[PDB]
Amino acid sequence: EVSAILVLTSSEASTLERVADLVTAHALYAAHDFCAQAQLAAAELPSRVVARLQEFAWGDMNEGHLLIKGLPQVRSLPPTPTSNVHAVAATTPMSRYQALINECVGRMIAYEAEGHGHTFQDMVPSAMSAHSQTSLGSAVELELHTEQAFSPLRPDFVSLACLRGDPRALTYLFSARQLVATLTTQEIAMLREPMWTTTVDESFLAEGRTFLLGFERGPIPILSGADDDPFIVFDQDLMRGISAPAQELQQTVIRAYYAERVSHCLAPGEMLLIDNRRAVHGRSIFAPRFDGADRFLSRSFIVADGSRSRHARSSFGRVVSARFS
Ligand SMILES: N[C@@H](CCCC[NH3+])C(=O)O
Ligand SMILES: N[C@@H](CCCC[NH3+])C(=O)O
Ligand SMILES: [Cl-]
Ligand SMILES: [Fe+2]
Repeated sequence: EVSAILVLTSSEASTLERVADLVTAHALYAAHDFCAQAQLAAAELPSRVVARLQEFAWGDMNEGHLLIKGLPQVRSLPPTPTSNVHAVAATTPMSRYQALINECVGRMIAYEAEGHGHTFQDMVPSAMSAHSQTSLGSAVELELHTEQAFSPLRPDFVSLACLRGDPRALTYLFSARQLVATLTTQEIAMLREPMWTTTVDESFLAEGRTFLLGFERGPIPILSGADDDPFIVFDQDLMRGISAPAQELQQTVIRAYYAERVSHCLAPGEMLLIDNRRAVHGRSIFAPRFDGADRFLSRSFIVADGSRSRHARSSFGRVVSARFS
């Protein structure tokens, strides 16, 4: 279903593989040096690839996402971890290919409250949180959402590199432009009004953790920005309308999503960039085995402007402190 596709040629993938050798710093323990090295090395990538990523990063009339095919094959992948605490993806050659493409688009960032602030987070099924609304779920559909809908420091892009896929695990994508095309002028206007409260994601909460902005946030609008290139903040599960029409309108958005969403099954060697301002995403049910061969994605986050989170970070740090989310 996915429209915006970048297919790397054999020669382009070989250049990416060679350029990755310029990124030598430890992704977890020297995250800033690692990301700065990727940003500099990204200048050595094929110009056709860099041009595509820069136009996607600018954002104007982009499709809400970019699917990249043809990344070099990951040859000695360790078993899929049964939890996200290990940060296994951050060691692989794919993580350096992911950083190179990411740093073309913008600045990599991590959040202390999400996957322990790991530069790359392991997106693997959990047996305990199989029926939960998190990146580690599987038995239930991961409902429609903006990544960190509750946070003003939410990423500009979500980067997903596939290490192991699952044929039943579909990624759903739905743009703010697809939404607006199905709505009336009145519905678009109400969506632009501050009528919905949000709460902090389950994955962000912890014992003794206090957020400067609280647990409950808003009311905020769902839509914003230009009429022809709208921005979206949505959370199917956690948004609550402040009025009866606002609640009905949240259901209208969900219905438009089920009717118009595009799907894609992430496969090894593929990378998906989601524009977190222009598109919302979801994930179907799948049946993991927890045998070490399950679906395994490497997730990272990108921001255009590192100065917006400077108050929340340490000097030469890539991690936003939990209380600032
Ligand atoms: N972004 C969440 C999943 C969506 C939850 C939406 N309230 C996670 O990584 O766990
Ligand atoms: N359970 C903690 C309090 C932490 C705050 C609630 N998450 C205690 O030892 O009193
Ligand atoms: Cl930010
Ligand atoms: Fe998510």
